[PDB]
This record gives sequence, structure tokens and C-alpha cells, in this order.
Amino acid sequence: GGLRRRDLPADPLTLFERWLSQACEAKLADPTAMVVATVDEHGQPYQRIVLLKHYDEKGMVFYTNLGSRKAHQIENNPRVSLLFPWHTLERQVMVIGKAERLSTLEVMKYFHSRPRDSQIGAWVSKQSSRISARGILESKFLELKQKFQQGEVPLPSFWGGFRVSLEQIEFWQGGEHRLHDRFLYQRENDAWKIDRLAP
Amino acid sequence: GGLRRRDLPADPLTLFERWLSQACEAKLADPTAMVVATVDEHGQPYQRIVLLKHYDEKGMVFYTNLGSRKAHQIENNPRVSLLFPWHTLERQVMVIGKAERLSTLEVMKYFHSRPRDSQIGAWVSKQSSRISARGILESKFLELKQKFQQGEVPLPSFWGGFRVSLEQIEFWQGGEHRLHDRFLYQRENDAWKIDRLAP
Ligand SMILES: Cc1cc2nc3c(=O)[nH]c(=O)nc-3n(C[C@H](O)[C@H](O)[C@H](O)COP(=O)(O)O)c2cc1C
Ligand SMILES: Cc1cc2nc3c(=O)[nH]c(=O)nc-3n(C[C@H](O)[C@H](O)[C@H](O)COP(=O)(O)O)c2cc1C
Ligand SMILES: Cc1ncc(COP(=O)(O)O)c(C=O)c1O
Ligand SMILES: Cc1ncc(COP(=O)(O)O)c(C=O)c1O
Ligand SMILES: Cc1ncc(COP(=O)(O)O)c(C=O)c1O
Ligand SMILES: Cc1ncc(COP(=O)(O)O)c(C=O)c1O
Repeated sequence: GGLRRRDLPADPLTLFERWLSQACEAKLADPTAMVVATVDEHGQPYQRIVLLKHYDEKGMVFYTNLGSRKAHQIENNPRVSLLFPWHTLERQVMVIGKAERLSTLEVMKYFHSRPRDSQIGAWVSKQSSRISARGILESKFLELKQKFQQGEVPLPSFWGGFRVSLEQIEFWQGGEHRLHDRFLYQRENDAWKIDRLAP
Repeated sequence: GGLRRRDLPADPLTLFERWLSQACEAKLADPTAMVVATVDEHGQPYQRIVLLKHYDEKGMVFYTNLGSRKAHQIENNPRVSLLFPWHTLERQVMVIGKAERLSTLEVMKYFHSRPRDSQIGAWVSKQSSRISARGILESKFLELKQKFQQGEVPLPSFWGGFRVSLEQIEFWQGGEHRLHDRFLYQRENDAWKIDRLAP
């Protein structure tokens, strides 16, 4: 029926949870996939998709290789943007915030909590660096695949994650004649200020 | 079967055209939808989806309201990033370049080349500005819908477009064990330098 201000929950995460739930329900591919935009030292933005793994009032979490380009960029400029490309459901969610590193305890908890082959793969790829051949990846995977073979894959020191704070959350939902519904939740004084934005 | 360097075309657009074609062929929702990231004066990146409307060696084109936030941001920092979220087909394409304004001739040509109701809608929405109620949009739409009623909708002076140059184009294609194929085409000396990147 549309998106009216009077139906908006006070906490934007309530609305986000609802939309995420419906995305899963609709079997959209990678419902947790979001595009993370970061900015390099020259003011050049860069983008790549990562998976949302957890969220709460403190922010949205994703894991990545600490030697990657996104990691280097975040270290020089912590300001990031997240966008959930749910246009198949005529929706978009955009989050603006600062990326902060997760602690070792959190990373360990998640790391050992995933496909064994994925843990090994984390060791293999020096994410974002130029490599001369795909073969390097496959060779290392096999080599490590049996080096760790009898125990449990160790957490690589170069693997970690970030939590993006919720400074702003924007919801977009398709609208007739190109007049879409847009609401911007803006964190202010321990509260959320809501404004409709022209499409 | 995978993505090997030996099968890469010299011109990245050849590969892009192929992937775009297959995306349409697969009936993915909004095959031309791409996430455009821009950066504000504080170094804060922002994102939103727009539709690719044309592309060639000079770059990728999209249209938008010239009073919008993305437009203001581009005017302060022309460096943008484009990402085609084709993860349903285990693919991503990322473009890095500078956004340049399109001329009036180009904009007029495209503008009058689209749904009449969309032309009218372009007049209605002061894109990105805070509005107090959805009603403002609907009222104006009706008002203009009959003001232009007998002729052809005029091109709003505040409507335009941008062409993003091709400085870098990155292709990503899903790979077993989390070891994906990544190739970065980098424009150099009137030519393209190709490097595989660790996933
Ligand atoms: C559906 C999907 C999910 C992904 N999830 C992650 C993730 O959670 N963490 C990660 O580091 N890379 C992930 N990637 C790979 C990234 O898009 C990117 O290639 C990689 O992180 C390197 O980006 P960077 O060079 O900008 O640092 C994913 C790709 C797709 C298509
Ligand atoms: C599938 C899809 C296609 C869209 N295409 C465009 C477009 O071509 N031009 C445009 O201005 N906005 C488009 N939008 C709306 C934008 O995402 C965004 O709301 C708007 O441009 C304002 O962004 P801004 O406030 O950052 O300037 C589209 C949204 C979706 C979901
Ligand atoms: C898998 C992997 N990731 C990341 C890194 C390294 O980060 P850095 O760029 O400091 O070498 C390495 C480094 O040797 C590595 O093997
Ligand atoms: C605000 C806006 N402008 C333009 C477009 C698409 O371009 P066009 O209407 O010229 O096909 C969209 C598509 O969703 C849009 O939301
Ligand atoms: C539909 C629309 N778009 C854009 C603009 C304006 O751009 P500006 O922020 O300079 O007022 C207007 C301004 O009155 C408008 O009506
Ligand atoms: C490089 C990389 N790391 C992590 C993930 C997903 O997180 P996880 O493997 O812990 O489920 C992906 C998913 O595509 C990925 O490509």
C-alpha cells in the first residue's frame, strides 16, 4: 500500500529487521549481501559486496582480510556506507557510519563458526594483492588442507572484522510514477530524527 | 568452468557486454541497475542505485536530478565508483572513474525518450530535499499532469546526467572454496593493463 510516516517504527532496526525477514522469505539471492563503499587517500570511493553477519544498535558487522584494500582504506578514513540492493523487492536500505575493528574474542567466535574449507581458504588468499596465477591459490589450499588436517584450523592473524556504526539509515521503497517513498533516520541526541526525502 | 586470464578480451567492455547480455538473458531484476558511490566534502561516502542507460569507451551514463545530493557531491569531488550487484549470477563488476556532466543535446535526446508520466514526474520531485509529506508530490504530479496535457513535457532545467570515465574496471566471479576469480583492468598509456587479484 506504500510507506507512510505514521507507520514507521521509532527504531530503524525494527524496519530493517522486517525488510530483511521478507527478503529471506522471498528467497532473494544473498539477502544479507550489502555493498560497502570506502574511500581511499585521494578521495576516490571504492565498492565491493560483503555479507552482513550481525547487527544491533551498536552497528552492522562484516568480516574480511585485514590486509585487503577495504581494510587499508578504512584505516585511513573510517567513514563508510552500506547499501542493501533489494531492488528486486523495490527496496534499498543505506547505512552511513564509522567502521571500527572487532576484538579478537568476537573474531575467533565467528571464525571457528563456519565451513572448515572456508577457514582454510582464509589462510590462502592475500586478499586484494596482485597474484600472477590462479594456481597459487589452489596449490596453497591443498598444502594447508592437509597441514591443518588433524585438529582445527587456526585463526589467521590477518583475519578480522568491522562494525559500522548507525549514524544514518535511509529506507527507499519503489513508488508509482517514479515518486518513491524515502525516509532518512538520523541519529541525534540519543534518538532518531525522521524526515521524508523527495525521490 | 571458471575465469582464466587467457580467455579475457583485450577491451573490458567486451567482457562487460557479455556479462550484461547474460544478466538480461537470465531475467535478473534491473540488469542495468548499478550502485553509484560518491563522496561528500567530509570524506563520507554515500550510495544509491541508478540505471545504466548507455556505455562505450568514453564511459558509463546515467541520468539524475541536478539538485540531488549525488549531483552536489560530484560537483565537489568527481571521483565515483559503480558496482553492478550481479551476485545472483555469482558476479560483480566495479568501475572507477570521474563523472562528467552530459551536454544539453544528449539530455534532451534521452529525456523526451521515455514514459510521459516519467517526464512529468521529473518536474515534481526536488530530489533529495526534505519534504514534509508525500502529498506534496502527488498534488504537483496532478497539477503538472494537466498543465502540460496538450503538447509535450518540457525538459526541466534541473534535470541532467553524467558520464563516468573508465579508469579501472574490475570483474569478479564466484569461485569454489571461496577462491574467486578477480581481474582488474587498469587504463594505462591508451591501453589496458590486466592483473589477477587475490580474492
Ligand atoms: C555475495 C558476496 C559476498 C561476499 N562477502 C564477503 C565478505 O563477507 N568479506 C570479504 O572480505 N569479502 C566478501 N566478498 C568479496 C568482496 O566483494 C571483495 O572481492 C573482497 O572483499 C575484496 O575487496 P577489496 O579488494 O575492496 O578489499 C563477497 C562477494 C560476493 C559477491
Ligand atoms: C532500480 C532503481 C533504479 C534507479 N534509477 C535511478 C536513476 O537512473 N536516476 C536517479 O536519479 N535515481 C534513480 N533511482 C533512485 C536512487 O537510488 C536515489 O534514491 C536517488 O537518485 C537520490 O539519491 P541521492 O539523494 O544520493 O542523490 C533508482 C532506484 C532503484 C531502486
Ligand atoms: C593471506 C594473507 N592476507 C594478508 C596478508 C598480509 O598483510 P600485508 O599486506 O601486511 O603483507 C598476508 C601477508 O603475508 C597473507 O598471506
Ligand atoms: C528517480 C528515478 N529517475 C530515473 C529512473 C530510471 O530512468 P528512466 O525513468 O529514464 O527509465 C528511476 C528508476 O527507478 C528513478 O527511480
Ligand atoms: C524538481 C526540482 N529539482 C531541483 C530543484 C532545485 O535545485 P536547487 O537545490 O538549486 O533549488 C528544484 C528547485 O526549486 C526543483 O523543483
Ligand atoms: C572472501 C569472502 N569472505 C567471506 C565470505 C562470506 O562469509 P563467510 O564465508 O564467513 O560465511 C565470502 C562470501 O562470498 C567471501 O567471498
